Amino acid sequence: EIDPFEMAVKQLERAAQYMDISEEALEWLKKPMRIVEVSVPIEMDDGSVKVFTGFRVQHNWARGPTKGGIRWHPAETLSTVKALATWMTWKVAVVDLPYGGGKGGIIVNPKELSEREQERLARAYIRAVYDVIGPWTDIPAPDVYTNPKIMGWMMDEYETIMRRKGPAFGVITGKPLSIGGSLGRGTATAQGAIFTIREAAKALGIDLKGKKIAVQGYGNAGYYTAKLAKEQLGMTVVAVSDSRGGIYNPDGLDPDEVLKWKREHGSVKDFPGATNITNEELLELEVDVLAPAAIEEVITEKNADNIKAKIVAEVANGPVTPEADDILREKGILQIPDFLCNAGGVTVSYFEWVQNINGYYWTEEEVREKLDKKMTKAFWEVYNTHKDKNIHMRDAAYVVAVSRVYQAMKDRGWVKK
Amino acid sequence: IDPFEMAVKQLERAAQYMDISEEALEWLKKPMRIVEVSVPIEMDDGSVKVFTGFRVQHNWARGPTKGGIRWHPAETLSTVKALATWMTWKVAVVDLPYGGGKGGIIVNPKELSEREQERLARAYIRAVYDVIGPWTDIPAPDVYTNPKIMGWMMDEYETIMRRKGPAFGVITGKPLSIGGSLGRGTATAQGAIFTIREAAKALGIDLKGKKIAVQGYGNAGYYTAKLAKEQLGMTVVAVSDSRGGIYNPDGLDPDEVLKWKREHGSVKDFPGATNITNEELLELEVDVLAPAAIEEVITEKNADNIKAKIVAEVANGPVTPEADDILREKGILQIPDFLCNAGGVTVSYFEWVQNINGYYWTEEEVREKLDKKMTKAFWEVYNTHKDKNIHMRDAAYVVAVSRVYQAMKDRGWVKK
Amino acid sequence: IDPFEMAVKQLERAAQYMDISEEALEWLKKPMRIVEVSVPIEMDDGSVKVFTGFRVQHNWARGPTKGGIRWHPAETLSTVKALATWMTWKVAVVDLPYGGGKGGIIVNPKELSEREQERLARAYIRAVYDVIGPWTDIPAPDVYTNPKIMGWMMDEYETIMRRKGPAFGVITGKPLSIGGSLGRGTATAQGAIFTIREAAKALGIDLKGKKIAVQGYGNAGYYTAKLAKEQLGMTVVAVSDSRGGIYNPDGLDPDEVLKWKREHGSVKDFPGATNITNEELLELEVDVLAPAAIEEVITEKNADNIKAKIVAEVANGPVTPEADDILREKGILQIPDFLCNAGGVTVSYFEWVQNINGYYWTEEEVREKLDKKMTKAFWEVYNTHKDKNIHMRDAAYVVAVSRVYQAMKDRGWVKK
Amino acid sequence: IDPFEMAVKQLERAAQYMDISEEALEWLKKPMRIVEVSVPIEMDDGSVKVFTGFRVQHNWARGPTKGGIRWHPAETLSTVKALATWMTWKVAVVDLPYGGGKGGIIVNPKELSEREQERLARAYIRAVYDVIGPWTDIPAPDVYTNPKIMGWMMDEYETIMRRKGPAFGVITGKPLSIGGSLGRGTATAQGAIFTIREAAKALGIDLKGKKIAVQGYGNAGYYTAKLAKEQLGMTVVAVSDSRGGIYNPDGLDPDEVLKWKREHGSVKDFPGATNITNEELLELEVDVLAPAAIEEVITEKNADNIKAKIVAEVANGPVTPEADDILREKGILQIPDFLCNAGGVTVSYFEWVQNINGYYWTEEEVREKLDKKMTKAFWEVYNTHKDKNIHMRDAAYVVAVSRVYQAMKDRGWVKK
Repeated sequence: EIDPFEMAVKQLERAAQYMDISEEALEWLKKPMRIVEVSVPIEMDDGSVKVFTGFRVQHNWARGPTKGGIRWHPAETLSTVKALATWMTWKVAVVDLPYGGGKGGIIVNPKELSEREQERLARAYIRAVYDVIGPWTDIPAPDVYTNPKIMGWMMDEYETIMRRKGPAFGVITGKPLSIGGSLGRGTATAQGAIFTIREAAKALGIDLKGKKIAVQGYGNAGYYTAKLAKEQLGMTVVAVSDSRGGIYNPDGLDPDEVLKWKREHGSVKDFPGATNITNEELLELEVDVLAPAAIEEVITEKNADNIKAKIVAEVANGPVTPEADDILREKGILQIPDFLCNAGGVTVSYFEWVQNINGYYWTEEEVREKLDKKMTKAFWEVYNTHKDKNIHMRDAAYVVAVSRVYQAMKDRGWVKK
Repeated sequence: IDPFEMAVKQLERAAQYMDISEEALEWLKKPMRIVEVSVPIEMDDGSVKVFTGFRVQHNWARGPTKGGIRWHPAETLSTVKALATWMTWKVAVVDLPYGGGKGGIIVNPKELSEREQERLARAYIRAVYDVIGPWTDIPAPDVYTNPKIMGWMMDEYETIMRRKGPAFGVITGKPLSIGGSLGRGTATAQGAIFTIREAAKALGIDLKGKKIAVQGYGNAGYYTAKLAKEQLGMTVVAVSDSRGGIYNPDGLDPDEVLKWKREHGSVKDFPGATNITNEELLELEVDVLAPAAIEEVITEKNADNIKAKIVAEVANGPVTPEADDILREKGILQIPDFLCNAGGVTVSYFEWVQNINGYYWTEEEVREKLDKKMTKAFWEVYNTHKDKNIHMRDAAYVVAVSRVYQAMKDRGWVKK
Repeated sequence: IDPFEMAVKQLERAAQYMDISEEALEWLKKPMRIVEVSVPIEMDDGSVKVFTGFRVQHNWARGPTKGGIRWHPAETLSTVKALATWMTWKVAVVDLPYGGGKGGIIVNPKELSEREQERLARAYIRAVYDVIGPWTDIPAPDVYTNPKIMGWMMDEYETIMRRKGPAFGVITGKPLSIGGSLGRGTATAQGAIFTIREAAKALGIDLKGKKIAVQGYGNAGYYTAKLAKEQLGMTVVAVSDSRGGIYNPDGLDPDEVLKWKREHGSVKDFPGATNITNEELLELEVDVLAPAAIEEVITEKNADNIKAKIVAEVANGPVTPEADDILREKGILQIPDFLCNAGGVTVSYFEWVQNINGYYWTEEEVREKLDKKMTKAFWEVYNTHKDKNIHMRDAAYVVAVSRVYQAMKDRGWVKK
Repeated sequence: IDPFEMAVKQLERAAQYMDISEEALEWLKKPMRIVEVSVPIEMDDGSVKVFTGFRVQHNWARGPTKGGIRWHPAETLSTVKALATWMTWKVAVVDLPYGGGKGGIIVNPKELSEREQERLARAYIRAVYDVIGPWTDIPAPDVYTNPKIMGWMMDEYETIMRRKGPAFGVITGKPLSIGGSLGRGTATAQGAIFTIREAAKALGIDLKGKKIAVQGYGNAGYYTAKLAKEQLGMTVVAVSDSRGGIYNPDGLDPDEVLKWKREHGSVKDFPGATNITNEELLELEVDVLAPAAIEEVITEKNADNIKAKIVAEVANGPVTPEADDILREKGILQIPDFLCNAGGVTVSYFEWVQNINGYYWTEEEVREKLDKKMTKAFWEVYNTHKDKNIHMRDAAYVVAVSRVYQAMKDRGWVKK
């Protein structure tokens, strides 16, 4: 229907308040430029042919090829896919990638599918959307219930149809390392987040080394943000959590042994010295850095006045709500907005694509140097925009992103003004 | 949505009269590719506006998808989808090596300048270029689009395609100077005259000196009367415009009637003719009745008063389903609309063949081919109706859906 | 490699009957392109198996190469090459704008499920895509491949090609739904009947009422018998198959004995006949003998016993070269195999023409055209044998090799 | 055939030192694509002559296939196939995003004029055009082909390609004026030197002032001696031609020796040197012995008489498998040929990278990148041999085949 999309358009309209943008250009940006819906037929293991529904949305490619993941999910809608493609346009523009925004999806429950039917689905998706994707057109990537395994299957099929005529590795990212993958992909989101957390404390004078962090969540993001916040920033991880509960212990938790416990015990609860707490105890925890590395709107109106960290680093997307926002800005709390804070992920995927189309692969250290600079410069631009335009960090991020996209459209002559 | 859900329902009905696997049904219910795109133009009043454009390609099992583009303020994706699905049956009933497609732009085009119209034509092609082509998807005129717009569209395609292929063949309905076909104007009527002749044959009637009534005196109606008289030797005893009808049991001459309508604004008072009503024309005792006008004009209410031996549905939809049941039980032979008026989609196929071949046919050549095509389509629908004991309408669908399904099975798309 | 070597040797004999430079001759002895590919499939049991496929394009001076794909466990690159070389002569004797190609996979298709067979067919097209296509190299069915597999292959090609061109025309022998041709299943037999009729004409023989015997009773034998009876007015006095022959001086009904064959496994012990042996069948006093089973059935041992006025070689290689001399001494007109049974490849050409022209022919259209290709091909070869005063078989090769060699010179491939 | 059978068996041996599924083993036993083409040229005679060319692409899982073209009168498809197969483990051991390819023409180039050689280089490209290209299959020089021939080939490609893409990147070993790379000429030696330096590091040997002998004195032997001295600061106590060796416990100067060899044809009687035999050179008590001439120079017969701490296999195939066991049991560290001489293919890579990126590197940049790749490659094969406790040759296959096999699984080519 829409409303994920309604929502995306709304936050674009809101940001048009903090910058001069023509109506022409605003209207153009509210429409995804190409939306494709295709039948994705596979033959089940039992011999029956099922047709699934797939989408690929290319929101805007003024700045270059569109970029974005493919989600396999039974509750997938075109409204979601469009909303997310719109957000991708801003996300890649906030870290100055020469990309537009794109996204895809199949309405499927993948855990009903065997490996073999999953490869069929991955290959049938590519055979269906082939004419609108490509290394210089639209470059997919993993997402919800897709992973490098499926990326490899999709790449191979693309290379088969293309007849090995071009950099087919660069048709898609998140690939296995054996076939065009990139080092640094797993750490990407956390690592970028950590750079922004660093440049934030820098801007704030906060010395950071030894100071406290709490990380709400323990997926890949949460675990690694905790790890690097520690072993890279000198912080004391005094709290983390998982879906079923969190733990505190202000002497210093160890993210690995906490992870062993988590996998050992299903949860970080009960941990060695871990004064078990609630998530909101974690959110209302007095730290230097709080990283809600889990779930949307967890700091809303009904808790925001009790958020204690000097810096809120949104590794998770959408943790802080607009009302939550205003409180925190006026509290004096510096949020690193999600799509700037976790852009390290889309940045390392740009790097993957660059290694592919150039036929030359970087090192673990080269990728991080490069990620460091992107994240650093991106944060600075948003930070100085929010200072100079005296607006909230989030709106600054949108003004940075939408200005790039707007400018590109103008320079092509897409909009005259 | 409603129009699309309607098209889906009509397939599920047709599936009641034939054996089709569930997996093939589920496939035919889903359009295989839908494309929605921004279509930006610069308006004359200086603004840049981005209209929403669609191209739907329902199924290409039999060949490239074929179908018109609508410029219309009420365009929904659901209408474009329904029309693509229906177009798959239309091209299959008359055995064209095509699947079904359709497009439209959501715009009120009524007051767009020629300049804005060309820009919109061109911007549409530039948006959908990657999914169309002489061997992929071949558009055509529809609501608010015409040959003029087809020419601008072709030209833009050729310019992007770099003249590397048969670009004329990317779209039909083109002006004659640039790859258009002869026989396009009279195609609907001429095709109908062939099925009327074949229906008569099926019924054992010789139409020479038999009586025909035609409801409607636009292009379709006028040429149906004119050709029935001319080719089939029939006596045009009634025709009618939107206002009313005229009658003369010794025959109206369709040209004179057209002349009269030109001068007087209506067929009314035509010298020697009895003024009758539309609904009276419908009930005349004639060998052929050709509703060439509005839809649902033969219904549950008047269907039992029809006296025609053959009812040629030249207009789309002129007979409702209750009326179907009645006319059948009365032994009245209906030529269902998408069979009867298929000469249109047939002659648009002919155009493509001419383009793709770089060689153009005469009037006589187009007519002879249209004859063959229409004649075999009638017999196929007729024999299916007899052999299966089903209404002519349901037989037309079983013939269409059977073709597409056979093609799907023969490609390995569905195993079953 | 004896199969290819045998092919080369035959080209070398034909050079003895015409003026052809060493240049050209050395060119024609080599296949211009030979592709050998890994064709992997995931078996039903999840295991992946790599099969070996070949595609061979012998010579494309005259146009794209044409030829079928054998799925057979003793396929060798040498046979494929031999067959490709021979295809070039076959497409040329009957004057197609083609050259010759052939392909094959080393697989026993009888051990693969339909799902595994579709995977194989698709893996083959995925493997050879870059060297085949509608104006490059056009495959077709052969040993253990059929229209079902052609449809699968055409489909995988269309998919990789992104429907940019006439993907129907990449391969012939397709199901009718997706571009196949009428006239296909009886093409070989029908082609032979035309050359039989022209041979009779050359001999001054009126075939109505005259006797024909046919060795072999598969599709070609069956339809050779049936069409000679019905079209030529002949009396079918004997037919046979692997298990034996049957004789009736008064005539056999081809459908009755086909029903008996289907019922009992062989034409043998048909109640409406006496049994005779295959050799006895070969020696009957008939106007036409049509060997339509296996190769080398007429040899040095029995060639003197043949009494047939015309030997129509429906099968490939039924007569040995010793037999050629003998029968030609005896005054027996042979219709050499690759001439006699060329109606198949002629009709496959017709199918490709319909595909690339997006326009399909009627049964009777495919027939008249076949009729003329075959007739014309026959008088060409017959008048060569007459003028150059040589064996029909050598006149056939001269005609073929001359065409291919003229095209090579006209391109400047060879300078003489 | 045999060369190929040898390669298959070397792979079958590899498999026993790692985990590799039978379906993956069988896949890897087979060249995925094999092209055999006619390659015609007009002689300066004016006569047209058709040569036989091959191009084999064994496996492209890791990326485009890389490998050279051989002009040689005893060229066999089995040979091109064996070398293509070997090419795949080479580009893998050194972690290039490539797979293995190889090509060949059966010709005596020595009998070909320069004009005719160009014609042949151009015809080869005209014939294999569809299966090669910057992202498909990138050739290189080999036996009797050189940068001069690459430039002709690249040019013909660029002409057929219509300059649509980075045509420089279709073929490596190019002249510097049209996309060639610096570092090319000394790439194999320079790479041998890095591996030698690292082998030393591994053994705790400082090579400064240690003795090296080098068998063979083409480019590879020459530059190995020259750099071992200049870079590694070794004493070159002996080098050797085909004629024989020369020795001097005090040192030979590689440049002097080459001058001398240039002025005389041979190294024999180099001032101050004692003439020794090649077998005497091999048995020299040195720190590094580099067989940079012919294959199977170290065998069962003489392997026990080898006194080098390091056998750097600069040539391909110098030590036999029996010899491998003897040397290893003796504590001698071999640097297996396809790891040790991989600097050539490593710089052909850097060339292709510069070509597709339209940006060229310096001598210094080429050399440091190579240093890094050859070093990193060495330690991997080294630590494999140590950790699996296997011969360095088998470790190099384990490293290489594991890479090619991991890419196949991640594409889903082989399921296990």
